[PDB]
Amino acid sequence: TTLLNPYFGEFGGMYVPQILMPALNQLEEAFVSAQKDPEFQAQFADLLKNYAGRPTALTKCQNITAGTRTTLYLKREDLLHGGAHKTNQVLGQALLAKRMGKSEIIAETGAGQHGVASALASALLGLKCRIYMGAKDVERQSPNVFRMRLMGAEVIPVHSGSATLKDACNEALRDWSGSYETAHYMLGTAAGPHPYPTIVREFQRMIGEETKAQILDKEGRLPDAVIACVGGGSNAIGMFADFINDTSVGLIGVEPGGHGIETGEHGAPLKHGRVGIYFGMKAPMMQTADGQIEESYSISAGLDFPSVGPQHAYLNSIGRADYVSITDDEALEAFKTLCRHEGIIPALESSHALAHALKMMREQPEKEQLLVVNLSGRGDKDIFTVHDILKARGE
Amino acid sequence: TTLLNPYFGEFGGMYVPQILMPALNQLEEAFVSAQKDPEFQAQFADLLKNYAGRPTALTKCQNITAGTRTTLYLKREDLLHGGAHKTNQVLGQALLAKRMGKSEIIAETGAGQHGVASALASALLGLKCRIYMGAKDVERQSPNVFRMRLMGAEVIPVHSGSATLKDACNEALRDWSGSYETAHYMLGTAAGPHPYPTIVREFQRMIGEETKAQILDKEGRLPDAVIACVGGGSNAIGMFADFINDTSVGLIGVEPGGHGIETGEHGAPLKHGRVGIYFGMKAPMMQTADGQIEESYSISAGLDFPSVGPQHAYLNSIGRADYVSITDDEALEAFKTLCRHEGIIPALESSHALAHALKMMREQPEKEQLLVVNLSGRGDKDIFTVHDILKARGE
Amino acid sequence: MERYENLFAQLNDRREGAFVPFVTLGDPGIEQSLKIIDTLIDAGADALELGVPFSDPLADGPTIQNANLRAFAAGVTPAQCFEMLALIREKHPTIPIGLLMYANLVFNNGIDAFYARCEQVGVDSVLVADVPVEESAPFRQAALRHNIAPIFICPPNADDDLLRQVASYGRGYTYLLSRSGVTGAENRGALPLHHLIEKLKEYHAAPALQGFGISSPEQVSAAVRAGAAGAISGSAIVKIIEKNLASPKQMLAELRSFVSAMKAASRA
Amino acid sequence: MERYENLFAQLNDRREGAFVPFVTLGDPGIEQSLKIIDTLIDAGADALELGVPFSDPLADGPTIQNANLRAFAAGVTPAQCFEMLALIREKHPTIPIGLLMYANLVFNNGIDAFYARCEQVGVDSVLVADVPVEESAPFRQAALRHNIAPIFICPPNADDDLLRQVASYGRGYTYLLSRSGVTGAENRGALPLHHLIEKLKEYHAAPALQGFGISSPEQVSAAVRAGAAGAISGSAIVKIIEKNLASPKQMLAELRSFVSAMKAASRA
Ligand SMILES: O=P(O)(O)OCCNS(=O)(=O)c1ccc(OC(F)(F)F)cc1
Ligand SMILES: O=P(O)(O)OCCNS(=O)(=O)c1ccc(OC(F)(F)F)cc1
Ligand SMILES: C=C(/N=C/c1c(COP(=O)(O)O)cnc(C)c1O)C(=O)O
Ligand SMILES: C=C(/N=C/c1c(COP(=O)(O)O)cnc(C)c1O)C(=O)O
Ligand SMILES: c1ccc2[nH]cnc2c1
Ligand SMILES: c1ccc2[nH]cnc2c1
Ligand SMILES: c1ccc2[nH]cnc2c1
Ligand SMILES: c1ccc2[nH]cnc2c1
Ligand SMILES: [Cs+]
Ligand SMILES: [Cs+]
Ligand SMILES: [Cs+]
Ligand SMILES: [Cs+]
Repeated sequence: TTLLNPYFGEFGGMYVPQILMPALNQLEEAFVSAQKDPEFQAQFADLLKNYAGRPTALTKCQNITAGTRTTLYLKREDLLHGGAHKTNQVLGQALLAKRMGKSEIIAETGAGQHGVASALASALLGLKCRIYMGAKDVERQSPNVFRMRLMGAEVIPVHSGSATLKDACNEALRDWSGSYETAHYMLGTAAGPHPYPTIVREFQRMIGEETKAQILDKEGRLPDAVIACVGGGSNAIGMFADFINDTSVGLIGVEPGGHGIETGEHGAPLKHGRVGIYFGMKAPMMQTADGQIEESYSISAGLDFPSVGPQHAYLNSIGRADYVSITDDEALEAFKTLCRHEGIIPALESSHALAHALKMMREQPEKEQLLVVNLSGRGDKDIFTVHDILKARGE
Repeated sequence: TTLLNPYFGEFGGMYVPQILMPALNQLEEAFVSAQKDPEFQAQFADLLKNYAGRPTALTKCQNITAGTRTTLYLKREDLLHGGAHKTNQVLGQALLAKRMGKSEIIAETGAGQHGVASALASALLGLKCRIYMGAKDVERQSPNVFRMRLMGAEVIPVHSGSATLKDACNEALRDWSGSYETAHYMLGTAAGPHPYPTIVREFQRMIGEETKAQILDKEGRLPDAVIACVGGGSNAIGMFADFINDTSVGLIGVEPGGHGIETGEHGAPLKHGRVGIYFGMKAPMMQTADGQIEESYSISAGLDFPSVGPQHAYLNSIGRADYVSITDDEALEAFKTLCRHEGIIPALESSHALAHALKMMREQPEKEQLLVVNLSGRGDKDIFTVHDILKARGE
Repeated sequence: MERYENLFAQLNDRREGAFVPFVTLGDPGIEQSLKIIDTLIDAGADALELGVPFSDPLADGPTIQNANLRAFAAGVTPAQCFEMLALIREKHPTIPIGLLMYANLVFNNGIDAFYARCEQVGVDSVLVADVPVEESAPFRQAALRHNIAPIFICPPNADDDLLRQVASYGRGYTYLLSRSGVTGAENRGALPLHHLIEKLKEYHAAPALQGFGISSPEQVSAAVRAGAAGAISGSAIVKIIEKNLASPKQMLAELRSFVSAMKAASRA
Repeated sequence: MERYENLFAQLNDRREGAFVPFVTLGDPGIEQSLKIIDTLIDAGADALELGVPFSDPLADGPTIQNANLRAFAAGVTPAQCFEMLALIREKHPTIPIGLLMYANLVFNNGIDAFYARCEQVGVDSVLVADVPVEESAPFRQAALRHNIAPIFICPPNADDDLLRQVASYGRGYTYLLSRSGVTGAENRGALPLHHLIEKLKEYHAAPALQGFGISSPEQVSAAVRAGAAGAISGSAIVKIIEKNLASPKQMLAELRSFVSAMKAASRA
């Protein structure tokens, strides 16, 4: 039994070992209680405003849309304390951990932004934080490893599997199944077992709420579409949620196409995988014919995951949201373009979203469209990665 | 002749080669004109809000003041787009450059934050940007070198002298004296020849204005003191300006003490130098008995300068502001403390300000005091520097 | 599921607990795995728990993680596992065989088809590690339709509702979890909580086998003394495989000695 | 300032322009610098412009930057510069000597005291590079009180107010800047703007010397043809010092040839 629906159509559920079901039910119960607690909401709101810096700006691009009929705004989650949207829901989950009397935090991280958010919240709120990070990501997102450790978090390199995000997820969950009595698993995306996809959406939905109020103020109308990258689903569902019942507003999610979908080296299960059960949920995944989970690939550590959150699988199934893919090279071009023409250095994850919006504009330059891209993170963590690539390519 | 007073008591002036005086007068004239232009102010305000993310948060420390009678707030300029307060006045000066019909920007940088701000503003507003940076700083602040170049700025290493900030200043000024017809010198601090100390204050004074409104809202009263580091003077005068006529509000500026004032390896001319003429101004400087300008030292590139802006020299002379120093080791301890107990990674520059506030608290823990520290920047640029130090010290 | 009923009836008649080793199918190779399993049986295993190699075994610690990896290195697939199971059943007609599955391997191309394949090769039970009773309906229904026992877990902090569900839904044997965490010999689980054992009996649950961290004969004896019908050991068995990869003969001799000692302890 | 008046009166009588080399005092060492300056004079320098080594010479390009550095490497101080100036004046009683100063060296321990020291050793003019006319009052007042000519700059885009101020405030000679930028031989300045030359004469300014980027006899001739009273060359002279650091004798011979050629060009 649960208080809330663990499913979105066919997708979702609580596919965890039996040992973890009480922890999940306890978390669901604490969440439902906190959502109707005015004191919790005031604490959460105060942290978001005075500590994390909400509301974030909505920036109109001045240059990259020149000569077209596209108006493009960027929702500036890159300006959030920590440097990405991850910080939003971490503040809420940290408060839930305290509410449940836990003093320890487990977290997975890929881009290191959820790890940094987990570490900063744990430092602030007096929790002992340990973070699993794939060994490949420890290298390609190294600035965030330094930030996490300076804030007193234990960072544990994961060498098994692809040594990337899915492998960190695996270890975090194995850890929790033995430490749940004292540790809260601060899952970093809108995926995994219920109640996480629901909690993470509700603790990220200020992104879309603010965006709506800001676009109404500046343009007097709703966007034609909002566009966000999809690694697990949290920044996209945070942007989407408040627009779902606004039927005229397109919801576009962007999966990583890696080296090209045709190469098999990508992270786009929603459009190119098939339904499976893994990481506590029934969801689209990259898997072999036999049902082994495949290793994903993206230039961006934050998108490099072979599955996706169940609410996105559902929104896609009913046609409410559309999902597309963007390759490494397309994301890199969007990265460069934003740096050089708007003076913003975006996360490579966010650059996938931007890349698709630039494609929407370039493909149909006389189409009148008002677009918002969720700029989920800043790109400081990526500058060394991008620099090395551009150098090995002349430039 | 000038439109505005180039002096603060004895300090300031326009000690530049005769060739540059028309450029300075032109800039002063454009500034006076822009300040009464409602269209300029609306453009500037729009950039500050929707592009840079103003107003910045005022954060109450929850943990580092425990067990004392100190209440400490942090003015969160670390949350500004770019990662430091530098971005504020760069947006205003960039608009002035456009207003004067210039298409090129020259800037010095030490910490690389003014360089990054100059580069991002130039990318946004369509200017060609070249940045001088001491070769020592290119290394110890390397993340900002990557950020500047990704945004399309030319970064020019300066190997002469101490290969730090003063040497970058020298080269920028030499450049401008030959290129002023097409290039605007976007000086990054409240120092140098008139009108820069005045312009930079006026384009940074939103820091103190916001701080006042925020502290009144949260505490119902003015701070007992506001505390800021002083490299050239801009973040401190930006915090101070709106409080200068509030006679009960202490203004405390923190100079870098480097390895210790007694070692001669510091950057504290206000309290330990003597009046001289250099970099276009009459101001306190570190100089030899003969009047050669000395090389300064600080662990922080942003504070490593052998002089200081004239308005601070003046405020000190009349006793309106007090100035103190903080050593490398004190700044490092404040850095660590903020990371681990508030989940904020501060610039090492800003850590000098924090260190002094922590000293005010620790020295007199039962003294009732309401303090604001200007957290002028985030510390991403410093994490490699700090990490290497902590490792070579066990830790 | 009948092979378990006959086993426990026989064991009860002899005043004996069951000893049930776990190994990964195809670890370290198909032929050696088949020989390993023959040695487990000849040494006195009352039943088998057999893992199908899975890419992401989230209920398993490093030892059995690495068993899965060795099997994959040998190119072992679920189809080859079913080939092995046919061979094992052909040699050993009465021993109960349980599979340890992860959900995706069962769900992959049809739950019903999976349990049909199990019935065809003569498997007796299936434990799906990452399907709690709350998500179990299509799995236990398909299992029962194909005369397969679905195995469910009774954790140390199981409440009464869970005990009643596990007793009603499960067949063959009830898995009595020794402790939280993942599989691992080094992490020793506690004694069988007597209240759970007696409550399961009160609710007419399938007989309880204790598992996780059981790696010594002393623990097997304690499990049977506490009232459990037997004990399962995995990582302790797999560590012997891992230790002797270079010595196939020494591997089997050490497996035989260990299993013999563990089984003897179940007679206590 | 009288030594300049006598010089320009003599040059006017001979229908000649002035050639005035710049060098840094104490570059590359005190004794070699003294010999260098003797060679400049013997080769026909009409006057001297002499730099006191300063830590941060912001009106100077790399060539003269490096001259300052060499002097400092030899441990040259302003006190030693004044020792040199005494020696130079002792040998050469009539040649006008101008100092090229940066403000802090003059301001350091008293402006008045600095110009007093200048008068004592027999310096004739002081040009403070980073003091515009707008900031000049205490410097030109102290200069005039000690019979020192304060030298001011007329830039290419000087307006009428500036021309009148420079004409009124300055003595000895008026510095006619060839171009914007910093000192440098490679960056050739333009012809003397004739309107500035004639305007300075109209306002009874001290005679104009053109400087910055003057590095060839052709440029010296063009300066005098355009109406200037002479020309200053620094970096071109200093480059000969830099080029021949290892050959003191070749240095002086090359300096002599160069200066002779530059001076001859001023007779045109
Ligand atoms: O001796 P150990 O510590 O290696 O444990 C051996 C257990 N092997 S097994 O097939 O019974 C087994 C049983 C249940 C498992 O997960 C679940 F409880 F979540 F269902 C995993 C493995
Ligand atoms: O031949 P160059 O290009 O090396 O120029 C030599 C000039 N040497 S100098 O002493 O007359 C001289 C004169 C003025 C200077 O700066 C000022 F114009 F700002 F005042 C600097 C040097
Ligand atoms: C996996 C991580 N990051 C994901 C990420 C993502 C993708 O995750 P979501 O789909 O959950 O938003 C998007 N943008 C940024 C800046 C991100 O850091 C992590 O920081 O651990
Ligand atoms: C010199 C630089 N920085 C100075 C600096 C300072 C000191 O400069 P002001 O005294 O002008 O604020 C303080 N805080 C931060 C984050 C800074 O980056 C520079 O970025 O070029
Ligand atoms: C609301 C609450 C609980 C539920 N369980 C299954 N569907 C649900 C809807
Ligand atoms: C996919 C999977 C796990 C994640 N944790 C944080 N972001 C994620 C994306
Ligand atoms: C106001 C305006 C111009 C000035 N010049 C000198 N002092 C002044 C005051
Ligand atoms: C001192 C001097 C120059 C500067 N430019 C930017 N910050 C500075 C501090
Ligand atoms: Cs447009
Ligand atoms: Cs993905
Ligand atoms: Cs306090
Ligand atoms: Cs300083």
